[PDB]
Amino acid sequence: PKMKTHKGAKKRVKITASGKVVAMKTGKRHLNWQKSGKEIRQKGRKFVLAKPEAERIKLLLPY
Amino acid sequence: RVKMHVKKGDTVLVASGKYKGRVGKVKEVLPKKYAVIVEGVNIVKKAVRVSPKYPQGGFIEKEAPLHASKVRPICPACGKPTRVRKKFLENGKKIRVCAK
Amino acid sequence: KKGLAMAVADRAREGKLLLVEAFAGVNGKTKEFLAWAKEAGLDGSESVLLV
RNA sequence: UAGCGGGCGUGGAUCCCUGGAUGUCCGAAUGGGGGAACCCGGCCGGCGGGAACGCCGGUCACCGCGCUUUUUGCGCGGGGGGAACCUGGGGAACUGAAACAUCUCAGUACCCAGAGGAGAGGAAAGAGAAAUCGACUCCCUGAGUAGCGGCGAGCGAAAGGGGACCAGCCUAAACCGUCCGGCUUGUCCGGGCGGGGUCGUGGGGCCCUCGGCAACCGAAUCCCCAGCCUAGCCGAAGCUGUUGGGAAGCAGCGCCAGAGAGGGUGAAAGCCCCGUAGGCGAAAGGUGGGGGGAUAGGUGAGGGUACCCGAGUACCCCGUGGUUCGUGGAGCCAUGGGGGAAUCUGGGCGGACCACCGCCUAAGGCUAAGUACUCCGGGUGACCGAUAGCGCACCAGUACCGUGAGGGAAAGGUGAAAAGAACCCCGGGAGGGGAGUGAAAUAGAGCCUGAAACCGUGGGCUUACAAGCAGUCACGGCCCCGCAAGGGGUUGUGGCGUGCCUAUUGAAGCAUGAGCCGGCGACUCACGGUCGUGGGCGAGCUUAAGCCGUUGAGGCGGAGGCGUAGGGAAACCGAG
Ligand SMILES: [Mg+2]
Ligand SMILES: [Mg+2]
Ligand SMILES: [Mg+2]
Ligand SMILES: [Mg+2]
Ligand SMILES: [Mg+2]
Ligand SMILES: [Mg+2]
Ligand SMILES: [Mg+2]
Ligand SMILES: [Mg+2]
Ligand SMILES: [Mg+2]
Ligand SMILES: [Mg+2]
Ligand SMILES: [Mg+2]
Ligand SMILES: [Mg+2]
Ligand SMILES: [Mg+2]
Ligand SMILES: [Mg+2]
Ligand SMILES: [Mg+2]
Ligand SMILES: [Mg+2]
Ligand SMILES: [Mg+2]
Ligand SMILES: [Mg+2]
Ligand SMILES: [Mg+2]
Ligand SMILES: [Mg+2]
Ligand SMILES: [Mg+2]
Ligand SMILES: [Mg+2]
Ligand SMILES: [Mg+2]
Ligand SMILES: [Mg+2]
Ligand SMILES: [Mg+2]
Ligand SMILES: [Mg+2]
Ligand SMILES: [Mg+2]
Ligand SMILES: [Mg+2]
Ligand SMILES: [Mg+2]
Ligand SMILES: [Mg+2]
Ligand SMILES: [Mg+2]
Ligand SMILES: [Mg+2]
Ligand SMILES: [Mg+2]
Ligand SMILES: [Mg+2]
Ligand SMILES: [Mg+2]
Ligand SMILES: [Mg+2]
Ligand SMILES: [Mg+2]
Ligand SMILES: [Mg+2]
Ligand SMILES: [Mg+2]
Ligand SMILES: [Mg+2]
Ligand SMILES: [Mg+2]
Ligand SMILES: [Mg+2]
Ligand SMILES: [Mg+2]
Ligand SMILES: [Mg+2]
Ligand SMILES: [Mg+2]
Ligand SMILES: [Mg+2]
Ligand SMILES: [Mg+2]
Ligand SMILES: [Mg+2]
Ligand SMILES: [Mg+2]
Ligand SMILES: [Mg+2]
Ligand SMILES: [Mg+2]
Ligand SMILES: [Mg+2]
Ligand SMILES: [Mg+2]
Ligand SMILES: [Mg+2]
Ligand SMILES: [Mg+2]
Ligand SMILES: [Mg+2]
Ligand SMILES: [Mg+2]
Ligand SMILES: [Mg+2]
Ligand SMILES: [Mg+2]
Ligand SMILES: [Mg+2]
Ligand SMILES: [Mg+2]
Ligand SMILES: [Mg+2]
Ligand SMILES: [Mg+2]
Ligand SMILES: [Mg+2]
Ligand SMILES: [Mg+2]
Ligand SMILES: [Mg+2]
Ligand SMILES: [Mg+2]
Ligand SMILES: [Mg+2]
Ligand SMILES: [Mg+2]
Ligand SMILES: [Mg+2]
Ligand SMILES: [Mg+2]
Ligand SMILES: [Mg+2]
Ligand SMILES: [Mg+2]
Ligand SMILES: [Mg+2]
Ligand SMILES: [Mg+2]
Ligand SMILES: [Mg+2]
Ligand SMILES: [Mg+2]
Ligand SMILES: [Mg+2]
Ligand SMILES: [Mg+2]
Ligand SMILES: [Mg+2]
Ligand SMILES: [Mg+2]
Ligand SMILES: [Mg+2]
Ligand SMILES: [Mg+2]
Ligand SMILES: [Mg+2]
Ligand SMILES: [Mg+2]
Ligand SMILES: [Mg+2]
Ligand SMILES: [Mg+2]
Ligand SMILES: [Mg+2]
Ligand SMILES: [Mg+2]
Ligand SMILES: [Mg+2]
Ligand SMILES: [Mg+2]
Ligand SMILES: [Mg+2]
Ligand SMILES: [Mg+2]
Ligand SMILES: [Mg+2]
Ligand SMILES: [Mg+2]
Ligand SMILES: [Mg+2]
Ligand SMILES: [Mg+2]
Ligand SMILES: [Mg+2]
Ligand SMILES: [Mg+2]
Ligand SMILES: [Mg+2]
Ligand SMILES: [Mg+2]
Ligand SMILES: [Mg+2]
Ligand SMILES: [Mg+2]
Ligand SMILES: [Mg+2]
Ligand SMILES: [Mg+2]
Ligand SMILES: [Mg+2]
Ligand SMILES: [Mg+2]
Ligand SMILES: [Mg+2]
Ligand SMILES: [Mg+2]
Ligand SMILES: [Mg+2]
Ligand SMILES: [Mg+2]
Ligand SMILES: [Mg+2]
Ligand SMILES: [Mg+2]
Ligand SMILES: [Mg+2]
Ligand SMILES: [Mg+2]
Ligand SMILES: [Mg+2]
Ligand SMILES: [Mg+2]
Ligand SMILES: [Mg+2]
Ligand SMILES: [Mg+2]
Ligand SMILES: [Mg+2]
Ligand SMILES: [Mg+2]
Ligand SMILES: [Mg+2]
Ligand SMILES: [Mg+2]
Ligand SMILES: [Mg+2]
Ligand SMILES: [Mg+2]
Ligand SMILES: [Mg+2]
Ligand SMILES: [Mg+2]
Ligand SMILES: [Mg+2]
Ligand SMILES: [Mg+2]
Ligand SMILES: [Mg+2]
Ligand SMILES: [Mg+2]
Ligand SMILES: [Mg+2]
Ligand SMILES: [Mg+2]
Ligand SMILES: [Mg+2]
Ligand SMILES: [Mg+2]
Ligand SMILES: [Mg+2]
Ligand SMILES: [Mg+2]
Ligand SMILES: [Mg+2]
Ligand SMILES: [Mg+2]
Ligand SMILES: [Mg+2]
Ligand SMILES: [Mg+2]
Ligand SMILES: [Mg+2]
Ligand SMILES: [Mg+2]
Ligand SMILES: [Mg+2]
Ligand SMILES: [Mg+2]
Ligand SMILES: [Mg+2]
Ligand SMILES: [Mg+2]
Ligand SMILES: [Mg+2]
Ligand SMILES: [Mg+2]
Ligand SMILES: [Mg+2]
Ligand SMILES: [Mg+2]
Ligand SMILES: [Mg+2]
Ligand SMILES: [Mg+2]
Ligand SMILES: [Mg+2]
Ligand SMILES: [Mg+2]
Repeated sequence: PKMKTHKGAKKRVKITASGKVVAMKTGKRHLNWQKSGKEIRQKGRKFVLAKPEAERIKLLLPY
Repeated sequence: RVKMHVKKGDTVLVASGKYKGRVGKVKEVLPKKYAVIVEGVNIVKKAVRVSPKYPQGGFIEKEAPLHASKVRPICPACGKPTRVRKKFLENGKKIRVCAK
Repeated sequence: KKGLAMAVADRAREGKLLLVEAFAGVNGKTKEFLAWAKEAGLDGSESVLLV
C-alpha cells in the first residue's frame, strides 16, 4: 500500500512541465578517446524518450 | 428466579383455544414448562397403565397442561389483569381495580 | 449543506413544510401533543419529522 | 429425568446474591520415594487389650532476604498457571533480487527468562538552526520526503505542525552527630544509622549579615463518603362478533402511549403473557480520589572560599550492534579488547577535523494518565443458517487414528399439545391389518418439507432379416385428450448425421478429463496509482487525527495535501 517512488529513476530523469520526460545522452564517459569533437558536444544535450516516457512516469507520481 | 408468572392454585378463566370461555380452579402450576392444569384440555390417553405397578390403569382422560399465557385470573368481574400493590408492610396483588 | 437545504426546500415548494412555536402541548405526554396535533392539522394522516 | 420407593414448603421451602464451613488422593506438590493420582516414614498427641499392628489430628521440601552470637532457631517472601497484548536474552529459511553470495524475507517465525491488568518509556550530558523547542507514551501530518541501496531488488527516518494525556520526584558526594570494628590518638581508617543535599538563571557544602515564622503549597500514602459492580422490584391501555383444529386474522365499537424495541401465546396481538419507556433497591463482598479530611514532604536574598557534584566511567584506539546510514567524508547512541582523567579554568553535543557561536550536565533509582490485547460479561450487525457459521448448535478436542509429539470426524426438526396408538387379528420376533388420537399419520417416532441418481409394480405405444454419438426431418399406424381445425405419447419405413470438455497446425478420434446424481467450488478486498464517467465548488478545492453531539443525526476541526511558474546538477534567476 502507498506506492514508493522509484529512486533509480528520479536519480536520472525529469518530468517536463508538459508531461515529457528527459535524460542525458548515453555514451559519453568511456568510449571517449577522440571521437569527433562534434559527437561529445552532442552527447551533452539531454533528450526526450517516447513510450518508456509513460513506463517511466508511472514509476514516480508522488513526484 | 424469573420462572414466576401470572398466578397460582386458585380461580381462573381459560381464554385459550378449544376451552375458551371455560373457567375453573387451577389444580397445578408447572413453572418449568410454563403450564397449568385446570379442568379444560381433557384428553383420552388410550394407554393401559402409566407405571410398572397395578393392573388396570384406565383410559384416564385427565387434563393436559396449558400454556400459562392462555389462562387469566379473575375476581368480582371477568378476567382482570394483575397489578401488584403494597400496604404498610408486606405486599398483595390487587386486581385491575378490586383486590386479592 | 446543499442537500440539507434542497431537501427542506423540496418539502417547502411542495407546501408540506410548517414552522411553529405555539407548542401548548408541552408537558411530556403523548395525549397532549396528540391534542395539539389536531389543532395544527397534523391528523396523523401523514408521516412527520418533528424537529 | 420419567419411573419404583419415600419426603419437604406461608414456623415461609426450592431457587438467585454475599460471606463462612467441609473439602479424599494427584498436580509448583513441598517429610521421603515414584512408572501423576500410588508406596514408605520421623517427631508430638489421640483411638483399639494396645509393647509389637493399624487408624486419626498436627508437624517436617528447597532457595532468597532480614533479625538471630559461628551454633540451632524465628519471621517475611519466592516456586506454578494464564487466550492475546508487553519487555528482555537468543534468532531462522523458504522467498525476492525473474541465477546467486552483499542485500531481501526480518529482528519476522520460533526457543528462553520475566512483567501485569497492562508492559515498555519517562523529567534532557535532549532536539538542531529558530539567538527556537522544553519528560515519556499514542494518533494524524511532515512522507514514500531526507536519505539508505550488488545506488539493484528494495529499505525508509527526524525536526516541525494538528491532536490524546498531563507530573513530577528520591538519592551519591562535600558537611555534622552516633554505634561497632582498627591504630601510629588526627575535623583520622572503614562499616551501618540518622541529619544535610539534589541542579544548568549551574547547584549544593562550610563560614558573615535579615525573619530567628505565623504562612503559603501538599501528595502518587493513608482515612471517610458519593457513585458503581455482585441478587432484585415497580411499570400504562380490550371487549364483542366472525372463519377456523386453533385468532393474534376479518368486522364492530373503545383505550394507553416518557412504553408502537423484541420475544411468546394452537396463525398475523401497542392494550393476553415476558417485556419495553420511565423510575426504585444492598445487610454482605468487591470497587472507589470523583468529593471531603489527615499525614509524609516541600520554600527567601546577598558576600566570601574553591570543599563536593555518581570511575576502570568519560576519553582515545581495535572488534561490532543500533539509526534512513550496507565503511561511506561516518558523527551520534550502545560496548567485547587495550590504554585511561578531571569536579565547573570540570565534561558531553550541534554528522570527519579546527576555530567561533550556542545546547545540555553522563557514568544511581522511582513515577500516574493518554497506549496494546480479549480467556471472561454485555450490546449491535445491508454476518452464517447445519457441506454454512468455531473443529464442536448434538455428551467434541470426543469417537476413531498414531509408540509418541500429533491428527481428528459424523451427528440438529414428530405435533399446537404425547393425545407416542388401549384392544382385536397374522407372526417366534420384526413388521403389518383394523380400532383409536390428531387440523393433518403419505406428521407414527432419527417421524417437517422430501428434490436427483438408483430399484420396483401397473398401464399405453413399440421390437426377434437387423448395421449404431442413438438424434433430427417426413410420411404412415396405434393409444390418449377436445363438438372442431387441432394437440399429446409412441415409432414403422425413408432422408440426413464423426459425443462433451481440454489441448492443438490439426481430434469422432486409438491424445486429456469425466460411473451417475445432489450439494461445496476459482478474478476479491485494502491502500496507492492511471484513465474514463456522475456530480459539488472553482484560482481555488479539500480536510486528517481529534472534539461536541447522537445512539443507525450530524456538526466542528485548516494542521496538512493537490493547484496557481518554469528552467538549472546547483548557486540562482524568473515568463523565462
Ligand atoms: Mg555518466
Ligand atoms: Mg578516426
Ligand atoms: Mg392491564
Ligand atoms: Mg435424578
Ligand atoms: Mg407425608
Ligand atoms: Mg459459597
Ligand atoms: Mg481442595
Ligand atoms: Mg496433594
Ligand atoms: Mg509428597
Ligand atoms: Mg516428589
Ligand atoms: Mg477386646
Ligand atoms: Mg494390628
Ligand atoms: Mg513436627
Ligand atoms: Mg526440594
Ligand atoms: Mg539456589
Ligand atoms: Mg542464590
Ligand atoms: Mg543465632
Ligand atoms: Mg522475629
Ligand atoms: Mg514482611
Ligand atoms: Mg510466571
Ligand atoms: Mg535461540
Ligand atoms: Mg538466502
Ligand atoms: Mg536460497
Ligand atoms: Mg531468488
Ligand atoms: Mg512477488
Ligand atoms: Mg525466480
Ligand atoms: Mg538454483
Ligand atoms: Mg553483492
Ligand atoms: Mg533487517
Ligand atoms: Mg530493528
Ligand atoms: Mg527478541
Ligand atoms: Mg517487566
Ligand atoms: Mg488504562
Ligand atoms: Mg505503566
Ligand atoms: Mg523503568
Ligand atoms: Mg529542564
Ligand atoms: Mg544539524
Ligand atoms: Mg524564548
Ligand atoms: Mg527542535
Ligand atoms: Mg512545542
Ligand atoms: Mg500519521
Ligand atoms: Mg553502489
Ligand atoms: Mg530493515
Ligand atoms: Mg511532533
Ligand atoms: Mg500552526
Ligand atoms: Mg505535540
Ligand atoms: Mg554511595
Ligand atoms: Mg560529606
Ligand atoms: Mg562526628
Ligand atoms: Mg561515620
Ligand atoms: Mg553497631
Ligand atoms: Mg573502637
Ligand atoms: Mg567515622
Ligand atoms: Mg548518609
Ligand atoms: Mg531533601
Ligand atoms: Mg533529606
Ligand atoms: Mg538547589
Ligand atoms: Mg565574613
Ligand atoms: Mg538570621
Ligand atoms: Mg534567615
Ligand atoms: Mg517563630
Ligand atoms: Mg460523589
Ligand atoms: Mg463512579
Ligand atoms: Mg445486581
Ligand atoms: Mg412486572
Ligand atoms: Mg403490562
Ligand atoms: Mg360460516
Ligand atoms: Mg380461521
Ligand atoms: Mg366457528
Ligand atoms: Mg378473537
Ligand atoms: Mg363504546
Ligand atoms: Mg408517562
Ligand atoms: Mg398483522
Ligand atoms: Mg406481541
Ligand atoms: Mg446494588
Ligand atoms: Mg452496605
Ligand atoms: Mg457496601
Ligand atoms: Mg466479589
Ligand atoms: Mg471492597
Ligand atoms: Mg480514577
Ligand atoms: Mg493528624
Ligand atoms: Mg519561605
Ligand atoms: Mg557570592
Ligand atoms: Mg566582587
Ligand atoms: Mg570573609
Ligand atoms: Mg572578592
Ligand atoms: Mg570570588
Ligand atoms: Mg558516587
Ligand atoms: Mg564499570
Ligand atoms: Mg557495501
Ligand atoms: Mg543494516
Ligand atoms: Mg550526531
Ligand atoms: Mg569498551
Ligand atoms: Mg576539586
Ligand atoms: Mg593558574
Ligand atoms: Mg559521548
Ligand atoms: Mg548531545
Ligand atoms: Mg563531537
Ligand atoms: Mg545536540
Ligand atoms: Mg557542525
Ligand atoms: Mg547551539
Ligand atoms: Mg544539547
Ligand atoms: Mg540529569
Ligand atoms: Mg552509585
Ligand atoms: Mg541522574
Ligand atoms: Mg556503581
Ligand atoms: Mg512504570
Ligand atoms: Mg484488533
Ligand atoms: Mg480476534
Ligand atoms: Mg467476549
Ligand atoms: Mg461476546
Ligand atoms: Mg440468510
Ligand atoms: Mg448435517
Ligand atoms: Mg437442511
Ligand atoms: Mg467440522
Ligand atoms: Mg458435544
Ligand atoms: Mg479418523
Ligand atoms: Mg476431517
Ligand atoms: Mg416424546
Ligand atoms: Mg397397529
Ligand atoms: Mg426361539
Ligand atoms: Mg408391533
Ligand atoms: Mg388404520
Ligand atoms: Mg379424526
Ligand atoms: Mg391441506
Ligand atoms: Mg387417516
Ligand atoms: Mg406429503
Ligand atoms: Mg407432514
Ligand atoms: Mg426409521
Ligand atoms: Mg429416512
Ligand atoms: Mg412446523
Ligand atoms: Mg423419487
Ligand atoms: Mg413396465
Ligand atoms: Mg404389436
Ligand atoms: Mg435396427
Ligand atoms: Mg450402414
Ligand atoms: Mg387405450
Ligand atoms: Mg371438439
Ligand atoms: Mg424415429
Ligand atoms: Mg448414412
Ligand atoms: Mg466429417
Ligand atoms: Mg467448461
Ligand atoms: Mg472411443
Ligand atoms: Mg495416452
Ligand atoms: Mg497431457
Ligand atoms: Mg477421449
Ligand atoms: Mg480435460
Ligand atoms: Mg471411482
Ligand atoms: Mg479483476
Ligand atoms: Mg480507479
Ligand atoms: Mg469536475
Ligand atoms: Mg476542506
Ligand atoms: Mg483556524
Ligand atoms: Mg490554529
Ligand atoms: Mg532541474
